[PDB]
Amino acid sequence: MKIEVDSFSGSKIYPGRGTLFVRGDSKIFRFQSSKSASLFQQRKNPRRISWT
Amino acid sequence: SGNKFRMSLALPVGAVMNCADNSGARNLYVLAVKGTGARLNRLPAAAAGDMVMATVKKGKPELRKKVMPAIVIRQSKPWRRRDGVYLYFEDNAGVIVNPKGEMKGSAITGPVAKECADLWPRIASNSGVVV
Amino acid sequence: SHRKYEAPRHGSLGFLPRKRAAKQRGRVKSFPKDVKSKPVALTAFLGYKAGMTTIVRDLDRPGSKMHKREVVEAATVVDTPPMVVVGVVGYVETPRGLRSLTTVWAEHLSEEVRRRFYKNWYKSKKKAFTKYSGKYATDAKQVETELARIKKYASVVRVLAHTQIKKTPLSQKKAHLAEIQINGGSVSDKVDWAKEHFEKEVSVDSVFEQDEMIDVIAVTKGHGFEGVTHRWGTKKLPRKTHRGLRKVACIGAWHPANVNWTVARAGQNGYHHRTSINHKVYRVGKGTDEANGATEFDRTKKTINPMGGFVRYGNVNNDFVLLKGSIPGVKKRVVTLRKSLYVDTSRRAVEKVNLKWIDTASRFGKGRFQTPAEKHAFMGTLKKDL
RNA sequence: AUAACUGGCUUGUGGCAGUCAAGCGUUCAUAGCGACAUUGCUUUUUGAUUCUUCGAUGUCGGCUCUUCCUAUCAUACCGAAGCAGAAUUCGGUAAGCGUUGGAUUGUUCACCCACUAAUAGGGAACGUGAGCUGGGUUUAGACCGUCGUGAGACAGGUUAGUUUUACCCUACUGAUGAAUGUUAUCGCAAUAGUAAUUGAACUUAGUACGAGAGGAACCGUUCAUUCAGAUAAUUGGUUUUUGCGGCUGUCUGAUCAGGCAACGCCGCGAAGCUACCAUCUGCUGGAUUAUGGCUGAACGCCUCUAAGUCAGAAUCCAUGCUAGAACG
RNA sequence: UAACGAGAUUCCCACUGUCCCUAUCUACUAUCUAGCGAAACCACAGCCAAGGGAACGGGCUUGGCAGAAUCAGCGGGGAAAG
RNA sequence: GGCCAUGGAAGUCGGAAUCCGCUAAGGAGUGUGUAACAACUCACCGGCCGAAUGAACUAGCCCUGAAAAUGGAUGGCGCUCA
RNA sequence: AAUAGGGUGAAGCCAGAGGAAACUCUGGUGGAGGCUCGUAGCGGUUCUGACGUGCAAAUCGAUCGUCGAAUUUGGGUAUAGG
Ligand SMILES: [Mg+2]
Ligand SMILES: [Mg+2]
Ligand SMILES: [Mg+2]
Ligand SMILES: [Mg+2]
Ligand SMILES: [Mg+2]
Ligand SMILES: [Mg+2]
Ligand SMILES: [Mg+2]
Ligand SMILES: [Mg+2]
Ligand SMILES: [Mg+2]
Ligand SMILES: [Mg+2]
Ligand SMILES: [Mg+2]
Ligand SMILES: [Mg+2]
Ligand SMILES: [Mg+2]
Ligand SMILES: [Mg+2]
Ligand SMILES: [Mg+2]
Ligand SMILES: [Mg+2]
Ligand SMILES: [Mg+2]
Ligand SMILES: [Mg+2]
Ligand SMILES: [Mg+2]
Ligand SMILES: [Mg+2]
Ligand SMILES: [Mg+2]
Ligand SMILES: [Mg+2]
Ligand SMILES: [Mg+2]
Ligand SMILES: [Mg+2]
Ligand SMILES: [Mg+2]
Ligand SMILES: [Mg+2]
Ligand SMILES: [Mg+2]
Ligand SMILES: [Mg+2]
Ligand SMILES: [Mg+2]
Ligand SMILES: [Mg+2]
Ligand SMILES: [Mg+2]
Ligand SMILES: [Mg+2]
Ligand SMILES: [Mg+2]
Ligand SMILES: [Mg+2]
Ligand SMILES: [Mg+2]
Ligand SMILES: [Mg+2]
Ligand SMILES: [Mg+2]
Ligand SMILES: [Mg+2]
Ligand SMILES: [Mg+2]
Ligand SMILES: [Mg+2]
Ligand SMILES: [Mg+2]
Ligand SMILES: [Mg+2]
Ligand SMILES: [Mg+2]
Ligand SMILES: [Mg+2]
Ligand SMILES: [Mg+2]
Ligand SMILES: [Mg+2]
Ligand SMILES: [Mg+2]
Ligand SMILES: [Mg+2]
Ligand SMILES: [Mg+2]
Ligand SMILES: [Mg+2]
Ligand SMILES: [Mg+2]
Ligand SMILES: [Mg+2]
Ligand SMILES: [Mg+2]
Ligand SMILES: [Mg+2]
Ligand SMILES: [Mg+2]
Ligand SMILES: [Mg+2]
Ligand SMILES: [Mg+2]
Ligand SMILES: [Mg+2]
Ligand SMILES: [Mg+2]
Ligand SMILES: [Mg+2]
Ligand SMILES: [Mg+2]
Ligand SMILES: [Mg+2]
Ligand SMILES: [Mg+2]
Ligand SMILES: [Mg+2]
Ligand SMILES: [Mg+2]
Ligand SMILES: [Mg+2]
Ligand SMILES: [Mg+2]
Ligand SMILES: [Mg+2]
Ligand SMILES: [Mg+2]
Ligand SMILES: [Mg+2]
Ligand SMILES: [Mg+2]
Ligand SMILES: [Mg+2]
Ligand SMILES: [Mg+2]
Ligand SMILES: [Mg+2]
Ligand SMILES: [Mg+2]
Ligand SMILES: [Mg+2]
Ligand SMILES: [Mg+2]
Ligand SMILES: [Mg+2]
Ligand SMILES: [Mg+2]
Ligand SMILES: [Mg+2]
Ligand SMILES: [Mg+2]
Ligand SMILES: [Mg+2]
Ligand SMILES: [Mg+2]
Ligand SMILES: [Mg+2]
Ligand SMILES: [Mg+2]
Ligand SMILES: [Mg+2]
Ligand SMILES: [Mg+2]
Ligand SMILES: [Mg+2]
Ligand SMILES: [Mg+2]
Ligand SMILES: [Mg+2]
Ligand SMILES: [Mg+2]
Ligand SMILES: [Mg+2]
Ligand SMILES: [Mg+2]
Ligand SMILES: [Mg+2]
Ligand SMILES: [Mg+2]
Ligand SMILES: [Mg+2]
Ligand SMILES: [Mg+2]
Ligand SMILES: [Mg+2]
Repeated sequence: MKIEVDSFSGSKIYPGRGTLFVRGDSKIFRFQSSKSASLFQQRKNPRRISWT
Repeated sequence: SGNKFRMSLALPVGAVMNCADNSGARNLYVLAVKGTGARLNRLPAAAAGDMVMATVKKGKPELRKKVMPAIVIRQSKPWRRRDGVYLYFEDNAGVIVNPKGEMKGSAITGPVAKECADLWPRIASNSGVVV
Repeated sequence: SHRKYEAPRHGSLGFLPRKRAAKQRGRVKSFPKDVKSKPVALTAFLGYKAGMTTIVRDLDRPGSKMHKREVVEAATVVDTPPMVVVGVVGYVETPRGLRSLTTVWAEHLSEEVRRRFYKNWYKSKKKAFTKYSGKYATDAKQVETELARIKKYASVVRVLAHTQIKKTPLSQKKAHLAEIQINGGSVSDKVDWAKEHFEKEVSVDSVFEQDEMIDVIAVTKGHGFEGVTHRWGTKKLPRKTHRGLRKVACIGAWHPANVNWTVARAGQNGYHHRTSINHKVYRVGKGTDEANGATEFDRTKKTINPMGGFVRYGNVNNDFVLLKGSIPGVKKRVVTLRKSLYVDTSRRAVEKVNLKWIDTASRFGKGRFQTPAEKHAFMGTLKKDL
């Protein structure tokens, strides 16, 4: 197995937890929860989110 | 030639997906799904790797106004894999094929679901990124 | 006229009436058929549904596309402290069915099982089983006589056992008392086994092994009164329907001039007695093991409990059973685990399970840590830590 | 005392099925058909009649939902062929189990597109309006065409046109409950119900079969359709957790902290609930039908049958599952 | 026939729980209580199957059966009411 | 190995024929078998046992013919030298 | 006696440009209209929504037509059953 890391908050993604997103440019994104996913969908900046 | 697990259906009858091959079509309009049994009021629906009967709504004129087979290669509705991963793509796309599963085009733009590539060797040959 | 189009019926007629269970404790309707050649062993155990978790396991299923590849599977935790044997009942074959002949009890019963026989324990003189305890007066020949009667006349022998509910986090003090049929050996062997186990604890590891297929007896989740749309899965009427749409439009033809028993009607949903079969045993954990959640690949010293405890249950500090998938009942429900009634040789039943990893993140939210040590290592020092 | 629904008699008509066998079928009546005749069945057609209802039984169709029939479209087991294989056709036991998504049309009917194992036909007051809907028909407004001197007519076209009441009895679905000395625990099981369904891929195997072209099946293995029963790990959805944050207007002199905007709006949002939008689970023995047989007379032979007897279907009865007789 | 039209009709883009296929939430009911307290309707009444019968019975005939008192829903029947 | 058809057909693919001779026995052949014969099998006559046998028709009961929708009616139970 | 707030921008008028003339063009100004969006008002399209023993013998909610004139309206007054 392999623990994955959130492409937004950096949270640890354990097997099954969270969602996975494939963008058009084939780049893969991993979100541990809907909140990190939702912020990415709203096109925020993780550099500016105070807890990421 | 394959036995893929059940996936959450993404493309009911009436859905219009993108056409991801260089056959000259830009749309693929779903009018039926291969292997759909009988259930009152239930719409046939397709997942990635499903053969579909489709028409070309937008594309070259000689591809338009005809029923032709197509295979869904990516879907934006999230579905769960046996490894527990919920994944989804940015869009729903398909490619025109034969009844044998041989593409009308020769190249594919964008990613392809591993469910589709594992099930259709002719699309795997012509496919680029496989997720 | 006929229906315009055909469709299968909504719901099963084999689970009627859709009424509340008569008791909250699920009862074993049928026990495994007795084989004399087997050793004397129990056929059931009582536990409490703690909660659900997630595991990772390598699949051994040749011909599958996931063979030798990791799969993520839902699992259920059943808190199962050892049960205490307190009694034995004999049944006789009669032309009218099995009939209980005699019940012999142990000399000493614990307080948690003696509370079973009271509705208002705190206001009582607690007189239960005192004269029976006196039946053991200095020779206990009445007990031996009843046991000899059971040995002589009984064809079915069942033990009476109760849970040790003081070992669970439940605030309920009444134990759950049940009959568990004894299989294997002669009737004399069964009676001797039952007597020698009076007031003794029997663990799950003496009844169930890992990778076994077992059945679950339980009373399902109550939902109260429910309409036809969710009780029976009928089609919702159009949005513009007068007086509402969560109905069955036609509840019968003109003739028969009655409503048929096969028509879906609104009523009470859930809290039904269910027997669910073919649940694989992924783990028989031990309460004394400090590495319940550890596997052969994840050596993290870790209990089976998620972070913050099982939601609305607490911690599983006892022996437990980790079953594949979902089982009937709610959290804190008493669950009856029964052995399988047949021999399954399918690849699913005989597969040997070796777990890779067991999820112990919090079930109370989007937990992202398996251990407080992992949490403090990820986040570092906080203000409250000084 | 009499028409326009249903219902009743009849069955001309409609539909379906037999017999006799001149012919068809390269030969060859009956593999598959079958004229001239003739015997029937059915009441999903239309007639015939006017028995019931005119102090009113709400008259089309669709949606929803249950049940029933078999004259079986598919699925099980078999017999026959002008059955080499594959395919196909006829038949037996069979209604256990399913029989779809759409364009046009108010349609029933129809026709096209497409999937599918199949997209069989019907009944239940032409099931089903105090279940809905109201597109059609069939009040009153209005237009057109034809007819009429006209008022007006049309079984012609068109457009707009109120779909009421259940709290009673029963029935259904669930829920309490007196008395069978009291109270408590664990049970037994009469009776009633019952559940699974279908497809695909790999192997067998490019094998049997076939000149070739083509081309199976059993054991086994992995998935999928339809259905069923749970469950909430995970993911998604939901937010009066008005939990946290943000925003506008105004009010409390400002700040802090707040009030109101008929939950003010926005982002996240646990818990709870929940989704083939999520996961899990859906048992194994016997007796039989058709059918193929053994021995074996009748009838010195023959003969599955007469006595006796073997195997055997998606059938049946059990196992298993639900309720537990509130007078077991 | 430009323009106009809460007029009738067909198609396209956008948008949508109309639908696949449903799920969740809020207030007010419904529900229980104190008080208050009508009406429609009513030959007698109210469990089924077949028969015959004014040819579609709750009652008749022949069978199935049948155990006090009851609560919330429901819309098959009372060829329910109006 | 009858004639003619036939690549071949000799009884057993197909057409005129359907005879004769020996026989008590035998068809220009009732089938299986051959590319074709051959082969065996039958038609009929023998040996054997030895007392009955075959065909057509008539009408009694029973069966097939004989398919519909809630579960159900020789009135019900039930009845088989009734 | 009554009729928020906007949009559009008719004649008439001022200035400039082009042209031989006949005239044309541009920027302003002005504030027309049974014009237009839309309150009050007047009306009553759709949900064939609620209700349908109602709050009501015609109401309630949203949506909607029109809204400076063939406008709305009080009071007085006239016309009376073939
Ligand atoms: Mg439909
Ligand atoms: Mg429909
Ligand atoms: Mg059915
Ligand atoms: Mg697979
Ligand atoms: Mg007590
Ligand atoms: Mg003693
Ligand atoms: Mg215990
Ligand atoms: Mg469900
Ligand atoms: Mg309505
Ligand atoms: Mg949770
Ligand atoms: Mg955590
Ligand atoms: Mg007729
Ligand atoms: Mg006829
Ligand atoms: Mg008729
Ligand atoms: Mg009449
Ligand atoms: Mg009338
Ligand atoms: Mg009347
Ligand atoms: Mg009438
Ligand atoms: Mg009526
Ligand atoms: Mg009508
Ligand atoms: Mg039949
Ligand atoms: Mg059925
Ligand atoms: Mg279909
Ligand atoms: Mg249509
Ligand atoms: Mg249509
Ligand atoms: Mg027609
Ligand atoms: Mg009627
Ligand atoms: Mg009729
Ligand atoms: Mg009708
Ligand atoms: Mg009828
Ligand atoms: Mg009705
Ligand atoms: Mg009505
Ligand atoms: Mg109707
Ligand atoms: Mg109408
Ligand atoms: Mg109408
Ligand atoms: Mg018409
Ligand atoms: Mg009119
Ligand atoms: Mg005229
Ligand atoms: Mg007309
Ligand atoms: Mg005409
Ligand atoms: Mg109108
Ligand atoms: Mg009324
Ligand atoms: Mg009592
Ligand atoms: Mg039973
Ligand atoms: Mg089915
Ligand atoms: Mg070859
Ligand atoms: Mg094998
Ligand atoms: Mg299928
Ligand atoms: Mg289900
Ligand atoms: Mg299901
Ligand atoms: Mg969520
Ligand atoms: Mg949630
Ligand atoms: Mg202050
Ligand atoms: Mg204020
Ligand atoms: Mg299964
Ligand atoms: Mg016999
Ligand atoms: Mg009884
Ligand atoms: Mg009784
Ligand atoms: Mg009884
Ligand atoms: Mg009873
Ligand atoms: Mg009882
Ligand atoms: Mg218009
Ligand atoms: Mg208009
Ligand atoms: Mg038109
Ligand atoms: Mg037109
Ligand atoms: Mg009420
Ligand atoms: Mg009161
Ligand atoms: Mg009354
Ligand atoms: Mg009855
Ligand atoms: Mg009548
Ligand atoms: Mg009756
Ligand atoms: Mg009757
Ligand atoms: Mg009556
Ligand atoms: Mg009488
Ligand atoms: Mg009587
Ligand atoms: Mg009724
Ligand atoms: Mg009434
Ligand atoms: Mg009436
Ligand atoms: Mg016979
Ligand atoms: Mg007969
Ligand atoms: Mg006699
Ligand atoms: Mg104005
Ligand atoms: Mg305009
Ligand atoms: Mg004003
Ligand atoms: Mg107004
Ligand atoms: Mg209305
Ligand atoms: Mg509304
Ligand atoms: Mg009302
Ligand atoms: Mg609204
Ligand atoms: Mg206007
Ligand atoms: Mg105006
Ligand atoms: Mg004016
Ligand atoms: Mg005036
Ligand atoms: Mg005024
Ligand atoms: Mg007059
Ligand atoms: Mg007068
Ligand atoms: Mg007068
Ligand atoms: Mg007059």
